Amino acid sequence: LPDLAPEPRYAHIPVRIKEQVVGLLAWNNCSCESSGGGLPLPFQKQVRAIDLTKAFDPAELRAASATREQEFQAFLSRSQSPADQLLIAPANSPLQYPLQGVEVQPLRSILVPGLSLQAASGQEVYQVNLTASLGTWDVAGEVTGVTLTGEGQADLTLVSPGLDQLNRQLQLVTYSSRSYQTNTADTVRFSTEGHEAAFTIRIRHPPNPRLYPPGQYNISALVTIATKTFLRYDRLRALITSIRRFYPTVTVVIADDSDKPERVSGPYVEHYLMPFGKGWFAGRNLAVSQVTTKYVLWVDDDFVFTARTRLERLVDVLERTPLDLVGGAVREISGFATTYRQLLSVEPGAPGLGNCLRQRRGFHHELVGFPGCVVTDGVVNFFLARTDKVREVGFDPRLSRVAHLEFFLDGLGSLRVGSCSDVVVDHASYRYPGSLDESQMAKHRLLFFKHRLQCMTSQ
Amino acid sequence: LPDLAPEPRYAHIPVRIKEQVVGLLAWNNCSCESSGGGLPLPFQKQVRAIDLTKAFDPAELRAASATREQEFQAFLSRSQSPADQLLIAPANSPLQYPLQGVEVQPLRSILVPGLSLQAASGQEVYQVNLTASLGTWDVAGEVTGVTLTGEGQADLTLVSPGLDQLNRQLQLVTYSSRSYQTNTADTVRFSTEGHEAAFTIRIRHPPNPRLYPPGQYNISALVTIATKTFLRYDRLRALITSIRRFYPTVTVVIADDSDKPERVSGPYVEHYLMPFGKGWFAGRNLAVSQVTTKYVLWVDDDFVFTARTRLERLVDVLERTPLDLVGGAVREISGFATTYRQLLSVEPGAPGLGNCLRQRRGFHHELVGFPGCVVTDGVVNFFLARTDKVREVGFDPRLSRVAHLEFFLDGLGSLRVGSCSDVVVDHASYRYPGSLDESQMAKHRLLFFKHRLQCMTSQ
Ligand SMILES: *[C@@H]1O[C@H](CO)[C@@H](O[C@@H]2O[C@H](CO)[C@@H](O[C@@H]3O[C@H](CO)[C@@H](O)[C@H](O)[C@@H]3O)[C@H](O)[C@H]2NC(C)=O)[C@H](O)[C@H]1NC(C)=O
Ligand SMILES: *[C@@H]1O[C@H](CO)[C@@H](O[C@@H]2O[C@H](CO)[C@@H](O[C@@H]3O[C@H](CO)[C@@H](O)[C@H](O)[C@@H]3O)[C@H](O)[C@H]2NC(C)=O)[C@H](O)[C@H]1NC(C)=O
Ligand SMILES: O=c1ccn([C@@H]2O[C@H](COP(=O)(O)OP(=O)(O)O)[C@@H](O)[C@H]2O)c(=O)[nH]1
Ligand SMILES: O=c1ccn([C@@H]2O[C@H](COP(=O)(O)OP(=O)(O)O)[C@@H](O)[C@H]2O)c(=O)[nH]1
Ligand SMILES: [Mn+2]
Ligand SMILES: [Mn+2]
Repeated sequence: LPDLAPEPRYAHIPVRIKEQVVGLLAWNNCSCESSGGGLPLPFQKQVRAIDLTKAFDPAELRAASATREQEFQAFLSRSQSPADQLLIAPANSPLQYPLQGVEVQPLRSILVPGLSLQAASGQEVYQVNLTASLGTWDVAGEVTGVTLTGEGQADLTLVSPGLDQLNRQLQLVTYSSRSYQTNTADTVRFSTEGHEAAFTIRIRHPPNPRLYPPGQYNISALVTIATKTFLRYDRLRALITSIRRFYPTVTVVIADDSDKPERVSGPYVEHYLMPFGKGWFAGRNLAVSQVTTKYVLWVDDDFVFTARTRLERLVDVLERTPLDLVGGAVREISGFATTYRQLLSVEPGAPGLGNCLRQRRGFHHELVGFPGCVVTDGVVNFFLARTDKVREVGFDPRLSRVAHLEFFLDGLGSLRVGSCSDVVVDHASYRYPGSLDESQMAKHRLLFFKHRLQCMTSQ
Repeated sequence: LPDLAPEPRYAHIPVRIKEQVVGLLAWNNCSCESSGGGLPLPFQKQVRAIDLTKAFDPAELRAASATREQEFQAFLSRSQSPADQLLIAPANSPLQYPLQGVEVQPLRSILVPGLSLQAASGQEVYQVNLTASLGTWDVAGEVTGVTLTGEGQADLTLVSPGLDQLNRQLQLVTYSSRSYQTNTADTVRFSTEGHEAAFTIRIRHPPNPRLYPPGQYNISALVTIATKTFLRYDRLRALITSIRRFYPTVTVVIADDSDKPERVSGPYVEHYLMPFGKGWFAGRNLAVSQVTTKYVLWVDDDFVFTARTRLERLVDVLERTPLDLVGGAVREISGFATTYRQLLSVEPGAPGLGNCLRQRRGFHHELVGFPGCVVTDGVVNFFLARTDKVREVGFDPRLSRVAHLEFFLDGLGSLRVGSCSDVVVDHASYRYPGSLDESQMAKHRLLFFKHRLQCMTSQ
């Protein structure tokens, strides 16, 4: 909750609230409301609310809400870092120190930058006390006249009859991580008489750079095409034929959970057979797991490559921008094309209820330098993406049936999504064993749990 | 990199270098050297060096080093943040401000905590300037007598004849992210006459919590067993039989790239058929892509569950500790068991050469509260792990033949690994087509590129 109330220190100062601004803050009170029903108005779009709590019996719901709270608290505990703690720099300290930007790998050692004591010259003695909790301090060299206590310990003191001596000594302080952890931080204390500063040294490994060999744009080397089929071999073969018309050696990975699978083969085609009805997002997951190239192109099995499906153009966007995923446009026989550019946002709910997801059509802004391309949160099922980022988000195998934006919501904030309308694929002009209704309730329960959601509006 | 040379300000101050401490710093000069050959001596362990550069013609090497540098620079550019920049807090400033811990979601708004001006009373006027680059400032409420300039702009000024007024006004300052980005930061300027502070607001989404229903421990709900087989149906059936003796309803996912696949079926078994020789790590990747449970158990197809193979115990470690992956022990028919606890570290090499990997047997420290369990970097191919972390690291499908520790190296720093000797699986007492030596050269070139490695020592 944002606290607008005056501390007693300033209760005597009058303040007129800006409603306009207080409205921008997080009030942790979200809900999901439907558009008034009836005949729709021009310009206005109809908003439909889903109450995810209605996917459970209220008895079950209380159980779910409890176990979900427990799992969330667990999640917090594993994920949160001393570097995420709110630290306020004090005013009017002699203490100069690094506030951010200081990092060491577990069990290694660094010179600490920018440590200094800017006090008054003349004072008989000058002393600074450094405290760590996951490391130890030492000096790269000893300054004549500075006395050190606790070299190679968690607590170091430096004391000097000369201020220039002390400061030069500080320029040489080293920090060492003592115990192995993968990704954490030490909140160190730098102090002198009547003054205290807290700062954080991050203890972590450099990230896996996951560098791919370019091996201009070699599409066969850079891109693998991934799809999932179920009992639609005609569409699938028509797709592969259409791909081969423009890209003869690009790999096509096909996941398939058909009951009696047909043989799918040809040069540069890889067929994966799954247990019957394992599902949609699982085949998506399977297909992506097999990609060896920097990039993966998702297409549905009922799509058809044209001359408008210029993958070079998508490759270009990913090569030249920080995007992770860039969607094309899928065009009907009717000549209408969609980019299905979607915005997803999660809004904070009351404590223990969970959050509210808002989906609405749209985008954030135009992608500078690339006309017809925008940045949004979700796109249609025709996209090129960095294989690694896709795998990193995943196609949750639990979504066995009806699912699309759930990938983009799993990816929310982690995946940098764009959408280009000029790269176009065609959509070609008994299929679900069991209760769709069940699958839907199942999905709602899953989304409720997995994302801590109470409800959602679709728009 | 380390500069120990004095700025002219202190060149006149004598310093005696501590060799033992300067020795702890990164000198960016690593190499990989073999133990002297000849007959081994009883206490020494033999260290073998691989020069990864030798896996290429001088032509190929120059090409790959260039391309690798390019891809690395790209990687840096997409990954690095203003929040990683070194900031030094100045001494003797009246400016109090948040040094870390302040974060807003893209396009959202927060009260900035801890802003104030601790100047002395008695001045005729007090003014502060706030500057942002990816956001704008406003106030939640207006203090009588404080003049605001730039409300809703990147630059805000607060001017006041009263210091208490200014500070109350500061308590109400709000920051708003203006442009949509997924994970970045704004470095703000807080300023008053003759004084400047820099601090960073992180602009990012809260992470996907990825909560699992628990469903003591329901192993069928929590754990899926994953394996990969190739023409070893007898071992595989022996494995499934052995599992079913202790765990009748735990799902077993089997990836299989046999040329002539046999039927593998029975309750709770899922068989995945792959193109012949698609490979080792790919089947591993495939199997994990199909796991729907919080946890996955990796077992080789030649393993055999006994009464020692008590998964509850592994489940327990992951439920009660921040580990992501916990390896068991694999016992030979000879009665010897291995946990294959491995340490991997990357050491900085000279500019443009790449880094050195050191693998050595060992662990970091004992896992407090769990006798016989340790924290290490790599383990044997019997382990329970959080599915999501396994998928996040990946079994690179390019490792089609011989690979094991490459998963742990891909995960290095990202995966919290442990190993318990008391959970024990038996190893039972038609090889891949192609050239081993080719695969090995291939893998060397891959590791050279992928991980920016020049060389490695095995120990
Ligand atoms: C663009 O990338 C593709 C894919 O990486 C390159 O094609 C691949 O090139 C290698 C040779 O550099 C081929 O390997 C050869 O395979 C045959 C067996 O098929 C074997 O007899 C040879 O000894 C050799 O290993 C590989 O087959 C080939 N793959 C494809 C998709 O055809 C391609 O050269 C790159 N450049 C351009 C400009 O296309
Ligand atoms: C431990 O976790 C497993 C997870 O599979 C639990 O078993 C599963 O429980 C669900 C819900 O009760 C069963 O669903 C039902 O299946 C029948 C058909 O088999 C169907 O008619 C119902 O509409 C419903 O979908 C699911 O089959 C079952 N899976 C099995 C038996 O392996 C198991 O109950 C948990 N154990 C305990 C004691 O908590
Ligand atoms: O098993 C599937 C196949 C597709 N889709 C989604 O539905 C779209 C396809 O819609 P269409 O009306 O073309 O149905 P189709 O007959 O092509 O499956 C895809 O883009 C997916 O996002 C789904 O949820 N499950
Ligand atoms: O296709 C494969 C199968 C296994 N392994 C690795 O080799 C070990 C198995 O060694 P073993 O001597 O038991 O050989 P196996 O005949 O069991 O494959 C595993 O634990 C894996 O890490 C591999 O590199 N490639
Ligand atoms: Mn369709
Ligand atoms: Mn074996």
